[PDB]
Amino acid sequence: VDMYIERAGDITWEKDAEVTGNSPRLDVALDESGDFSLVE
Amino acid sequence: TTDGVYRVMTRRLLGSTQVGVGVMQEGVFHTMWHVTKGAALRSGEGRLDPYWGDVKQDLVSYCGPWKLDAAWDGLSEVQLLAVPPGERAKNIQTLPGIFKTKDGDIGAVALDYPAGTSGSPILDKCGRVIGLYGNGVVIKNGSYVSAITQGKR
Amino acid sequence: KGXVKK
Repeated sequence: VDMYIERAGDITWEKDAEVTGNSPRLDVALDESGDFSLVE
Repeated sequence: TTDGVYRVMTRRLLGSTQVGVGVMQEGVFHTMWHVTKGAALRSGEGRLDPYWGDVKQDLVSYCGPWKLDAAWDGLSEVQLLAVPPGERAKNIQTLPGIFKTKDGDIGAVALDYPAGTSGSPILDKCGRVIGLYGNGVVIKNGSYVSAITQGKR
Repeated sequence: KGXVKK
């Protein structure tokens, strides 16, 4: 398994970018393996 | 190997698959633990070995310690600089929500991209990397929400 | 998530 990296761009903020997505407020737990889950 | 955003690719005997994305800053490569699981990375001719990682934070750094320390201000819109497999980098702006946990609140972005976009940087208005995309949850309707995952410098 | 977490 050859894992390798390749450059994809410069890190910059884009003026007048498209805006999408809501702003959810979620109760969550994080386990020791790094998995987030919803608190029922 | 200069500063910038990079695809993390794998290949065997045939074509290549994009398994993630990461950030080169101050000579250190930053991605999510689940992208590489600590495997060495080829960069042109050289080998980058993992230097630090944390499975619970889901982060890994190569060549040196974690360098990214900008923090979401808890108020402003952010941009995901998504680098999806097979597509050029693109910016998506959003107002984060919040993962409320027993250990405090974490900004979270309700943006859904393929698995190999994991590690794409999330930016503040100055272009600083306030975290990486791709460790998150699905809600009842199936929609995906990612933490803004930031390490400690 | 293309998968449910990552």
